[PDB]
Amino acid sequence: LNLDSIIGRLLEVQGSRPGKNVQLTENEIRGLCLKSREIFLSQPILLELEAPLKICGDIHGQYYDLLRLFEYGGFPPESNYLFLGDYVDRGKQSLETICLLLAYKIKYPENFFLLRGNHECASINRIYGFYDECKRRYNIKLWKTFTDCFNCLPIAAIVDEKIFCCHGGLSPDLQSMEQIRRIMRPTDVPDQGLLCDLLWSDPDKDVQGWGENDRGVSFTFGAEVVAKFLHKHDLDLICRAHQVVEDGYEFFAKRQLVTLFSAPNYCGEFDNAGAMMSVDETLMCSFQILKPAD
Amino acid sequence: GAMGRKRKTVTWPEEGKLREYFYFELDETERVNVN
Ligand SMILES: [Cl-]
Ligand SMILES: [Mn+2]
Ligand SMILES: [Mn+2]
Repeated sequence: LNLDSIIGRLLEVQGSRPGKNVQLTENEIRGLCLKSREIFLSQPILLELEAPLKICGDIHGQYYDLLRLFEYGGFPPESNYLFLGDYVDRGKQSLETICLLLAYKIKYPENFFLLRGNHECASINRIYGFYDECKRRYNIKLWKTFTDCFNCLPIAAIVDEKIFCCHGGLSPDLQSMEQIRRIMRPTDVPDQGLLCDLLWSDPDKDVQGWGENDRGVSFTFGAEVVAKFLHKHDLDLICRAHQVVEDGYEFFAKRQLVTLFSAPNYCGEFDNAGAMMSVDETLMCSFQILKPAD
Repeated sequence: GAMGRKRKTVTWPEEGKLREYFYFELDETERVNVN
């Protein structure tokens, strides 16, 4: 599989105005899916990672923003990356987005990591754009191929035993990290349970303990839940994504949780900045924020 | 007695170095919601 050629073609369109598509061949993409799938399974479902690295929230097919992020953060392998999920749906270029991410996973498997978000699920991306994009630009068979790949993505990450990372947030069923490790891949995302929550839950300032979620799926959780969780597991910080926030990042429960969202001007419907979080060797954390020049 | 393991701690920089900004030219047709 010619990974360098795939990557070269994907990066080739940087600086284009208007933004072009990159149309890989069907077999190139199937290759990306199949080879990345093997790597996902050969690595733990709960990743254990070391700083320094850069952490990104939702992309949702905003491919040129992804290139912007890499341009400023440093293209692999110049920097290590952990993405929190939601690569596809809503945006114009889900295909270029997921392909570049899978390509980097295969090229730098020890320095580049992808978590599963709730949109890396067939029941979800059938509805929110990715299915249509595949059907329009390739075929439905390719969509199913991605699905098999997504079903093997890891679910959570812990950076140097101190930063717990996942797409959505906490679960009332989460008592031990071992429960996460025990989850078998490939798997779909169920309508309920630990896996659901990790991909779907939200922090909420006005709830005490666990509340119902307006998404109609999973739960909300409050500041005390966060405190007890960090204390119980000897962690300092929860890093999650999943909700668009105005500054690209947002603190919760003092600075015990942060929400990251990396797609600026999200799907043309929001005036949010996009942010990534840089974690240095010592776990000093800071934000690199993408916003309009105006 | 037996020495303790090295531990890292999450910290944040002084308040002027927490955020660094980079800019893009906003094209209003670049981002859409396909749904
Ligand atoms: Cl609470
Ligand atoms: Mn999302
Ligand atoms: Mn999400």
